[PDB]
Amino acid sequence: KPLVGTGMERAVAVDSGVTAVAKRGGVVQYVDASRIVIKVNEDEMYPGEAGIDIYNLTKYTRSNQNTCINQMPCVSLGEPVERGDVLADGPSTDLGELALGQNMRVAFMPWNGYNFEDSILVSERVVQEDRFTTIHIQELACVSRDTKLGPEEITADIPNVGEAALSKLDESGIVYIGAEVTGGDILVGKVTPKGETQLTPEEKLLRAIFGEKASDVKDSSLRVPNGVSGTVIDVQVFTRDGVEKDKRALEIEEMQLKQAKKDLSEELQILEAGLFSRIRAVLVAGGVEAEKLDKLPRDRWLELGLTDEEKQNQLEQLAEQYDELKHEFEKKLEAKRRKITQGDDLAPGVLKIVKVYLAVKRRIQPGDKMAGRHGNKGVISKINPIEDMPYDENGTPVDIVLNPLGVPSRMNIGQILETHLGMAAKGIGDKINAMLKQQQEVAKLREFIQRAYDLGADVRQKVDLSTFSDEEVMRLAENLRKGMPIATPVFDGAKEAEIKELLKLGDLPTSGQIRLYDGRTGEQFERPVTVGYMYMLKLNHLVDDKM
Amino acid sequence: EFLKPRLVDIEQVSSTHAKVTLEPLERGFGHTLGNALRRILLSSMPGCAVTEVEIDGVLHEYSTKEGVQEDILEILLNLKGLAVRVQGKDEVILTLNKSGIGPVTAADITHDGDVEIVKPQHVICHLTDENASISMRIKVQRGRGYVPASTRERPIGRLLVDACYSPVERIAYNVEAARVEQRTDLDKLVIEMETNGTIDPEEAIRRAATILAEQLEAFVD
Amino acid sequence: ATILAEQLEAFV
Amino acid sequence: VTEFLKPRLVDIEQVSSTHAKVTLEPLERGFGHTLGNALRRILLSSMPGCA
Amino acid sequence: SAAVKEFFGSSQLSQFMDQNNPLSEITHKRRISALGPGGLTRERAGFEV
Amino acid sequence: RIRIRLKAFDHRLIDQATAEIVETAKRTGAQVRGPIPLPTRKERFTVLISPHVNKDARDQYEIRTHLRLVDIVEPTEKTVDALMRLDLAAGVDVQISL
Amino acid sequence: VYSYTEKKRIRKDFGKRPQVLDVPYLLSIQLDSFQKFIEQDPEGQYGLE
Amino acid sequence: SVITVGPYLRLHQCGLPKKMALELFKPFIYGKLELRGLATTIKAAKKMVEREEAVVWDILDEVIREHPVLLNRAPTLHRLGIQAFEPVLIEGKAIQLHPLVCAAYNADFDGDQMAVHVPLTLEAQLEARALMMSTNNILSPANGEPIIVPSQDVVLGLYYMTRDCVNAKGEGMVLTGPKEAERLYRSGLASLHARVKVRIT
Amino acid sequence: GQKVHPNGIRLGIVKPWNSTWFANTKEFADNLDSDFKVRQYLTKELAKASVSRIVIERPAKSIRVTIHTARPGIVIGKKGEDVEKLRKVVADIAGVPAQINIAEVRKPELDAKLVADSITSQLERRVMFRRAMKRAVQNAMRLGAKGIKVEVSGRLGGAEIARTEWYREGRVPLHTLRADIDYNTSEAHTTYGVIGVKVWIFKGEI
Repeated sequence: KPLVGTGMERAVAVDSGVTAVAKRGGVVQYVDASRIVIKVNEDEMYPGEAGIDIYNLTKYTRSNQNTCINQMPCVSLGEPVERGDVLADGPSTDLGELALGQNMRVAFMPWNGYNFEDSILVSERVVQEDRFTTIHIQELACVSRDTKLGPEEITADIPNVGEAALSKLDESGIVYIGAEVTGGDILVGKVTPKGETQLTPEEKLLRAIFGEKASDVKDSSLRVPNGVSGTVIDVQVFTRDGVEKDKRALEIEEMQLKQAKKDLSEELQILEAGLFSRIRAVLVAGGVEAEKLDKLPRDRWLELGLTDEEKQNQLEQLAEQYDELKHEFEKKLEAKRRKITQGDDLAPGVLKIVKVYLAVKRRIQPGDKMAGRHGNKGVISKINPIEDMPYDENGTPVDIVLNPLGVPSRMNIGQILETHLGMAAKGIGDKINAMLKQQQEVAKLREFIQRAYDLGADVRQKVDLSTFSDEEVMRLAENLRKGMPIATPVFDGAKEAEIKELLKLGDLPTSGQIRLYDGRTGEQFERPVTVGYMYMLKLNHLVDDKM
Repeated sequence: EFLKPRLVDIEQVSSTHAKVTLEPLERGFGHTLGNALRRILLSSMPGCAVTEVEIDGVLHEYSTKEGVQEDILEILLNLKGLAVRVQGKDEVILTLNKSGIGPVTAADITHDGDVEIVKPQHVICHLTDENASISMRIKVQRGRGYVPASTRERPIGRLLVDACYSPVERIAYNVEAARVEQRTDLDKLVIEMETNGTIDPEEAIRRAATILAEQLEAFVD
Repeated sequence: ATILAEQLEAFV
Repeated sequence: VTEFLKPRLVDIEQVSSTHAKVTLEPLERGFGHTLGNALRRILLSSMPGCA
Repeated sequence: SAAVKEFFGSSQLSQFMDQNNPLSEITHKRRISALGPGGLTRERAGFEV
Repeated sequence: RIRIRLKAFDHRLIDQATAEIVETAKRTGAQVRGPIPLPTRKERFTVLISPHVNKDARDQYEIRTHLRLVDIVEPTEKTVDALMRLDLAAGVDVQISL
Repeated sequence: VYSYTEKKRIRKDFGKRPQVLDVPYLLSIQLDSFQKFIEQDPEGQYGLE
Repeated sequence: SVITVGPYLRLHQCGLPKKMALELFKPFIYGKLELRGLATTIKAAKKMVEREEAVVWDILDEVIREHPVLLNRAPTLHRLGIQAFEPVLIEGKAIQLHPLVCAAYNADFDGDQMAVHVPLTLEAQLEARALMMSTNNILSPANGEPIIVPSQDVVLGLYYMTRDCVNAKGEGMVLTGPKEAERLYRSGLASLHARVKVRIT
Repeated sequence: GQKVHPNGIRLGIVKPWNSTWFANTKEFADNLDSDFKVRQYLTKELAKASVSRIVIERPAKSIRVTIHTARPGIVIGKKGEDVEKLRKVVADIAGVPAQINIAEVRKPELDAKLVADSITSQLERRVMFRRAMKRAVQNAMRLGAKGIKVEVSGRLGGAEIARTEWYREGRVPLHTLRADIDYNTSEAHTTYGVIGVKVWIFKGEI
């Protein structure tokens, strides 16, 4: 999250299309890493088409810039949600906010030259926590073209390749899903480059091998190059119609038939469960049967004792909806078997296209580019150990040591106010963590959170915790214990005296500067230095893409 | 005739962290032994972290399992943060089986007796259906420092997490004046460590002093 | 080195 | 797990007189500073003598 | 179909979206480009515009 | 009074098995009388090898047998607890007579 | 009053000027223009019409 | 590749990654491997460096020694934008470039990239050492002004070091040399700027 | 009547046994019964999978089979799905969960079994058997294995009378049990007989 934001994060997150905004509010029924089921409240609900919504999230798939556009569910089970609200966070989002990079403990001091021009010096505590470890996905395609002497072969029947290459391949050439490969293995086997080779005297004896007339055409299996690791997460096989499907392509066809069969059957089951819950909700009154309702099978909940009212009309409308779902499920499963079973129109003269998705995990190293949000760029220059970092008289090492000299020339003085206000935010977060780790009752937490939320001039927020009812305050403090987020709008922001008064609420020093010891010598730096939290971003100008 | 440091008081003020005391010390040796033992304790102490995980129905670590509201990658991070003690065993294989709606805490691991979990309230993941169950094998071993996955798996079902074999978190010494001895100009070294429960504090200060006195063996008699 | 080793013989 | 790279003085290039230059290798990725700092602080004061 | 497919396929304004951030999506869709057909290039423009 | 008998063939694989169960027991109970062995056991069998003739080709083979007994001294509710479903020696027959 | 995901983690807010018009839907240029283009409306008003 | 600082180097040498060093020096490594007798045919040597066994890194530290390389910033405007260094091998993927030399290249470290070129023949190694070495370019050819002027951190370190304040630790004490001046600064008995009569030679 | 196996005289002292688990005389039978006939069904399907040794170690109320091939991927079919098809056809046979260890070799062409069925995979169609052997023999010679004596049998060359010959290259231990040499044998039954094969490939010493 950003500790020091502008409150504009929710507009950019919700008003884009990476999060899964709820359409009709209600009660969550089933959360999963794949899907989310909302049961729609009755004061938002259509009379017909009984209705409980299913959000199919978009799991690990390729973006355009080879990032990893993921969606994670952020709601619990049994949880109420309102209309116009986030259910699943997207890439670089958190609880509906917008979290681009991560917020880290920064100090402005010259440290032994390793941050000379604009460079950045980062502790190993950052790379141990796996906190810039971005996930990239590369798509590798392989087409089966149509040339002379005949078409190509994708099968693993190949000579030369030792029983070391082919251990990572399926009996039918394609690498199976999950095989963690290196740079330069074989993903798809394709015997194709077939040239010419002589066989005179010495090699004429080599023509009298296994009776084979001559080994002229160069036996050779299309092997791939190096530079990248990865883990094969997804394999697609497209077949131009008429061509024989091999055993793997029939495996993928059975797999997707099974997935789509299960998915449409669960659509029918889940919407039928919502429809039967509607029938139970209608039959609470007007000819209710408390014991007789569950003696008979559940598909006949219509011929029970009830006159011509709105309720028998509603059961007839739900029978119309149910028979519509039955015949619709029949025709849609037939159409989906048609879509899976059919071929695809493709390039002129291609047999089949195999696409393989490698999923590299690139961590951080000397040479990547990090930057804050004010123009303070920099190539990270040395990934120090934990011990060498300047620590303070509490014990905590600083994570990143910037360079102070970039401030008076490159006039971005806003990063130092952002640093001081981030330290104020983390001071409030540390005091919440101290008041909660000691297992204190909710009264003292209510006191301190109320004092941290008033704190200012005539402002807009004006919250009070007296209408949160002793269980939300514990969960709000569970979310505030890693720091307290602070909005600062653009030209109407937090002045200096408000930052000072918030640094006085925590027990931090007023000037923002802590005296810091050294890690190497163990003796104090003179003239106490500026520490705080800056929200720094990793940019995708990495160093193992330029080298 | 230098006064020699002897451990005097081990104030176990909470379950994670303690405050050992080196006393007494001639002037100058406070900062020397403080910085030295801090740097040894943060550098290289024997921890007991985790290396391999094999969830049952999971091929690669980027997949998703039917019936758990976190990805397999998030389960690997939550198992990477597992605080576990082993007793007289290079490596060990822990087994986890759990079925039913609710959390899968760290106390649901079938403990092999010698293996001792030090924080049993640690959440791993959340099962979220009536018949949807995880069943994994966890591999926990000794080590020293930070051994990532890129340096060091044979079937396709193993999952390699990074290995942070490091028990301590925050070592802070605070030198201060001594008055117990009538002689003045003596110092007390008070070291507040921050363990995750896998290492006794006197054992930590003893291993740090053994490592440093092993390093000075190159040019001592 | 002799001074620093004699200042650690009460630990090891 | 308690086995480190035990070091040694590979050479004593004593430059001229009343001046030496003693190089010690190999230490861990962090023990050069702790032995240099320990020996530097002890030689500076602790070391006794007459004047 | 050739005209509308050539415009949406390769024009000077029908450009490839940088998908790597929610911010980059929502600020590439809100862009007032002066270039393209009925405008200028990097060589034609001076200092006024 | 509590007996841990171990039954296998070779002494070259049971030798790590008597090391794993006295030391893991020491970690917990630390109550054991030490491994007391048993005489090595031999099953020799001469068999005819020619397919239809010649009662002279008798080649001696033997399925060798070894037994080692651990005998922890005290019924410990920690030795048995930690070493219940645990035995390093593979392809072995353990007999934890409690 | 606050929405239920705004009682999870309510962001502290400085700021003095009381707002009167909230931020509009940020993708209204693209969606409103293309809704103006393809929409069944004659009198020669819609894009194709 | 992308450049980074590495302030431990001298102006005559620069850091160069091991992966780039094994790719740029493939024929020298092939020639060295064929001289020792470890392999026979050229193929064997290409398989050895394709596998990157344990013995080719000593071969690489043999060919890198005393062989300069031409570092080059991409907008080269004057002749000080191509300078020849000696490589020092880097665990990493970024060229470590000595900081003073940066003021010649107009190279900050905000995402810059530089190209390395290898002088193949023997006359070119001698031209890189005798004309284009970074120790040889210490004056700008446009004038008489030095181009290895200390740029930004180091002048702050000097300006804080050689200055004074009207009272500090050790005001007006007398010192028998600069060696015990540094000894009084390190032990904690004086301050870095405290006016003092010394005896200098 | 000659030629004892250096295999059977050297099992355990230098090279581990092909089965290691305890049984009583009374349960010697049922443990034995599973081992042969499923390895029969193993050699039926994984004949083309280039396998070297099948050690079956089945502890009391347990069974594990260490399959030692060099091309496992083709066997698994796809993400180890055919591996369970090896497991479903063995679980309801022996009545015990039989777990499968396909522990591979990095080097296929330095194995006694693979060179044996190499000529046998190419014997069906009439090959000049010398060059067929010579290729594999030379390959296995230059690849580090310091000794080879290789055999073929049957009626070689479409012959009628008895014929056998061997190709010596390197060290062959049969009176030194300390050194390391393996041996295997398969057969070739066709429309002309059974054309058989033995091998003695030497690896090394202590």
